[PDB]
Amino acid sequence: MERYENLFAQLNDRREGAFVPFVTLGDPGIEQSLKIIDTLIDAGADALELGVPFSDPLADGPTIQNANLRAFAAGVTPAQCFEMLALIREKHPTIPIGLLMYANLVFNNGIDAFYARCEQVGVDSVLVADVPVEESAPFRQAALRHNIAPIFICPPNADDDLLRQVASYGRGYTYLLSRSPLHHLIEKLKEYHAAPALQGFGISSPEQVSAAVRAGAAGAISGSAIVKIIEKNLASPKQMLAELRSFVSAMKAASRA
Amino acid sequence: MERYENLFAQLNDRREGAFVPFVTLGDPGIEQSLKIIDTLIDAGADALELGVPFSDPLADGPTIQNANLRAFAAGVTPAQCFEMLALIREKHPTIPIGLLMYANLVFNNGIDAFYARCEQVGVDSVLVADVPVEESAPFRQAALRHNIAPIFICPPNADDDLLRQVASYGRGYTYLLSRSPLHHLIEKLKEYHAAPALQGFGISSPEQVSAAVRAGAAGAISGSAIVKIIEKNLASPKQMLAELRSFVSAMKAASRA
Amino acid sequence: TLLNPYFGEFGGMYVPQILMPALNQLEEAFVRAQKDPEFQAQFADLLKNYAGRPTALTKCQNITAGTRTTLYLKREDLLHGGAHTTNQVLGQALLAKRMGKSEIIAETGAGQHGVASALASALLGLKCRIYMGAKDVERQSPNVFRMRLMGAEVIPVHSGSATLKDACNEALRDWSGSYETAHYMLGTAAGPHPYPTIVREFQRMIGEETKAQILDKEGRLPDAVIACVGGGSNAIGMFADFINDTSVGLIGVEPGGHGIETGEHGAPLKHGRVGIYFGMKAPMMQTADGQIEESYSISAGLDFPSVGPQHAYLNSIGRADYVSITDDEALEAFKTLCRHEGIIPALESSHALAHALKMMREQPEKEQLLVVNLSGRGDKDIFTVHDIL
Amino acid sequence: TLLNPYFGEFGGMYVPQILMPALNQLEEAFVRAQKDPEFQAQFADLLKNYAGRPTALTKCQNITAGTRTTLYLKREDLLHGGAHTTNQVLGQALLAKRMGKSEIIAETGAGQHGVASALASALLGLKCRIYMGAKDVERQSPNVFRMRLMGAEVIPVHSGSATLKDACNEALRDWSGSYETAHYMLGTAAGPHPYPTIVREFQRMIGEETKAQILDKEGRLPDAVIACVGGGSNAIGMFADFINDTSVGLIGVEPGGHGIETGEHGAPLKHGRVGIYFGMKAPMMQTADGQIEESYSISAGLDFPSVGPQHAYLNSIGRADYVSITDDEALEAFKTLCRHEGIIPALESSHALAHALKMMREQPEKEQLLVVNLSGRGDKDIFTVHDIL
Ligand code: NA
Ligand code: NA
Repeated sequence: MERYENLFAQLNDRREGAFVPFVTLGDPGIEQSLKIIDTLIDAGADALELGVPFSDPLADGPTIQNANLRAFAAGVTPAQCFEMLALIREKHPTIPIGLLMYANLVFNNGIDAFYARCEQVGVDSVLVADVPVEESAPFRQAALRHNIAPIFICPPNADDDLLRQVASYGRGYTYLLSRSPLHHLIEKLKEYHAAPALQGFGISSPEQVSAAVRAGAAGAISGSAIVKIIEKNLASPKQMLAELRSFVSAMKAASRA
Repeated sequence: MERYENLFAQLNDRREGAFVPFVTLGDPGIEQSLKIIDTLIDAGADALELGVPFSDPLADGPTIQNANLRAFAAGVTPAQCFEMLALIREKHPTIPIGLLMYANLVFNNGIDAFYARCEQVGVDSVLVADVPVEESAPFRQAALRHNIAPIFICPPNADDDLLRQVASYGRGYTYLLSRSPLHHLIEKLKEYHAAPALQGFGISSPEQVSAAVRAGAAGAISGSAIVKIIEKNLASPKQMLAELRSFVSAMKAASRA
Repeated sequence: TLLNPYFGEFGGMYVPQILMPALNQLEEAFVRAQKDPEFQAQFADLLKNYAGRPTALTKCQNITAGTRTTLYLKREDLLHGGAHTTNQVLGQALLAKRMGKSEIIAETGAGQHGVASALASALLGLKCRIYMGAKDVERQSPNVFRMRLMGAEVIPVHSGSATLKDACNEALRDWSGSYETAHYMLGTAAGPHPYPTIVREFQRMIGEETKAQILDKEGRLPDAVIACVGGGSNAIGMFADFINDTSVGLIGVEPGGHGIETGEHGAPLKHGRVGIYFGMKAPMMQTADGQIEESYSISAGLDFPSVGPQHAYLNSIGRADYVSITDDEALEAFKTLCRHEGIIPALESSHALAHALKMMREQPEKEQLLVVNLSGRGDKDIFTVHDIL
Repeated sequence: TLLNPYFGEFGGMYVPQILMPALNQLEEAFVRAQKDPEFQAQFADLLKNYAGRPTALTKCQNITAGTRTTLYLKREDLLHGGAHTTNQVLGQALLAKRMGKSEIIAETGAGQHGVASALASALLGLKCRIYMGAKDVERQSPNVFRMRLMGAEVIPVHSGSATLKDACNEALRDWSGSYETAHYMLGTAAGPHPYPTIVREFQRMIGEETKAQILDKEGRLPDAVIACVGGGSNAIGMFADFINDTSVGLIGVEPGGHGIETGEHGAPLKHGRVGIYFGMKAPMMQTADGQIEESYSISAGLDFPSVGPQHAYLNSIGRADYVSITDDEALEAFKTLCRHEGIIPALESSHALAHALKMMREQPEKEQLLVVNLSGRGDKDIFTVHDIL
């Protein structure tokens, strides 16, 4: 959880927002994947959000659906994911690493055991896409016991009772969504002492990063904009890094302001 | 009706049975048909039984079913049948000519009108395959009014009431069947004053003709044995007449005895 | 005979002499059965616990909107087997047993009657052989298979037109020689007496139920009851109980095919001539010189080239009216019922539905209570309508 | 929640936070409906006047000969639509209206549920979209057409395995964004609370009717009631009313496919591991590393790779027993019913029938009163069995 606390402290002292890219581990391959993450970091990502390929991403869209496909087609497995995670951590000791998971991959080998390996590999937070706050108890307790921040999504259709629960159970950051007054949401979260909010809605242009930071968000998560480039340049790997590099610098520069 | 009376009188005086062939008019063609009938007569037929092609011979078997087909395929029609009948009569003034019909062809243009044309063309009797004795009234009355003998079939499953009716309503001859004590049948018919019985069952060998005459029958009708030859020799018309010629002489010789 | 074989001048027993004993035996057995409470009881048990009677009477919700017409559908499509054919096949199979017969002969056109004969045979344990014109077999595969699965022997008829006409002939030839052990389970309310009477009496629960059902739901009898007419059994099962209710209209619908004017139809009752065939005197499809012809229709089951004599009779005295519906009109009634009420009707029954739609659409402000007999379900037709569409 | 989302440890609401409001709204509406006599009354009217309830309870005549077993079939195959799926789809479509929704989302595997959604929508006037794995669409043409004829929009899913699994995901994604106007008509007694409870309560007339029917005919409750289990709704509609009758056995039959040992089956309740997916915690088909897998079976409709939580629960406490039946055994029960009783059963329901046949054949001198739930008709299967034969 620490890595987040620290990050948010530094950004504040340099009055700037956090830029967080989302990428699928082992997309389009293991090595191409590690190469992609070093570039994101290098280019300016303040944190990472990584997905572990799951067979039925009942909460994801096609871009993300196709990413799991390519990873799978690559032979990526959860186990191979934990190996890659240990390598990333070994090269980048300070960047916060968050995982986006499906309940079943967490539950497979025991809930507690899953957070334990997270802890051992050096992951900072976990968001379980299909566990609402109402059913999170076993998930959040195991996370806290392993010093892992349990991340929760705050939906567009969120009420007060929920705002209250998310503020109280979450740590690291609050995942702010928009389903296809936020200033009030952000407001209400702050009021209840919720973890810093990261706007995840649909950040794809520097324009939106700047607006998020202005709205009151501590930064923004770029949910598939990155998966997009890999897709477009699947064809030319060198062209792939180059576009990513650029995109990230672009987005990061706009958080400053 | 006269032609029958006369025939049966002559056969008796020369203690011999009647040989009656069945053929389909216009099978396999008009001219080949007329050629076939002149041969049957020439070869020794004592009478004729001719069928008029009908679309649904619900009382006939495949040999006979195929005969109608060939006639139809020849373009034979009922009307063309009445023309052929007038020619036969014109060449053979004394041979009794009987028609085997289906109720609908009789009923088409009026019952009375049908027997009238029969009378005009010189036909001696008519057997309506699908009119049981119970429904024959209009048919038999029109026949009598036009001097046409109404022929009835006496089935294997025939009872006394029926024997009685057939003896009383029929003229020319009684059509005796066998369905796949006849001496008693023949007996019972004679007793009730029924028209001479002609065994129609399954005459195909001289052997059976002789037995019919011995049983008490006035002769026998060869129901499809003749349709058989045409069929076998469809191929060689000259070979067709030759086999027919022979067959008839064969059957006729066996009636004598 | 114990009963009258004629309806006015239509009907009779026009069969070869050899079959009279079979017809007389059948009539006696029927009269005796009819009086036997133990027979009645067993027929009813099978209808209810096996076939699924009584069938529902569905009020249409959406098709008569904007009209003063109330339409009810009698759901024979919900009967085991998928059509009204099942009712009579059960009483016939029971009557066959009562006579000690152990074999069943049936003729089938579209295959519905064939299927129903096979199921009844399978259940009551009779051996079953089915004649089907080879042309019919050939494009009725689904029902063929269905017949064989139930253990029936299917015999394709190649003679004549290899169509229903030809199948009915073959079945009569067969019964000729085997009537001591076999019972001929004829498919419609036609052929020789006593069949038009037997098939009607074993199909009359349709109308008896409709009457009770409508009085319960509307407190009054319908203005008209409509049913398709191929040979006449669904129509006569529906009409029977209403015959004495002179205020109720009886409408039968024959297939107009491509349109009367084209000559390609199957409406002998209104557009054919009386003739003698299949053991009865009634209207039929025939050439000017009296050769029997086939009935044309998009619907496979309205293929009988003649019609039952009680129908030819009800028309003559003006008690019932007969109309025709073309292929195109039946296809449209098929699609409308599907999309608005969620019921796939048999293309046969679509002819009757097309006619009630015409009644309400032509006089939208006329208040009328109509009942359509939905004789079967249309699952068997989705391929056809498909390939039409 | 007003009700408990768990059956023992199985169940729950494992969905993205965005869908919780939809689930809560649905549960409230259901509880309110359930108490509303006007709702009860309208549901009953449709079941009886439209769908055809009550369905018959047929005593088998010939299959138990030489045995001391009495077998009864609950005829859901006689329901409008041809399967039990019709019961619940009507109460759901009514509940959708009660909430003011005007759109319907449904997922379908074999196409039976799809067809039933389309008919209910057509009738009550809702717009209907159906997700079907593209593999399923591809060899479920007959039911596809049937869906489109009734005016439903069919959307093939190409993602993942393009199978039922993938169709259920797509339907949840869709409902996510459109739940204010659309109602998700889930197909079985699985997924997130309150679906396992709603589908069971709208399927309980099966068992309620069976009970009344058997007491009337045998004067006693059956020894066992048997039903196939794909996701669990026919089985739970049959079992519900008997749960408190502890003398009555409850048997569910999962598809054994090519045989458990081969790994190609669809019996997660007995041969899979508990996991979290499709919004619930229950047994499922998954790899050792937790990826969801497909269920294999000759029968198209027993394809749900998991099972309902009340089933996983009834097993754990020993109240109900679950068995498996292989492809070969279901095919043989299909053929036997056809030839001996004249009923073409759905291949799904053939799994339950195969099991009752095994009970009577293994212990021929044991006296037992069994009831098999015949969930559907097998017309949709004749091609398959055909091409197998
Ligand atoms: Na007709
Ligand atoms: Na399952």
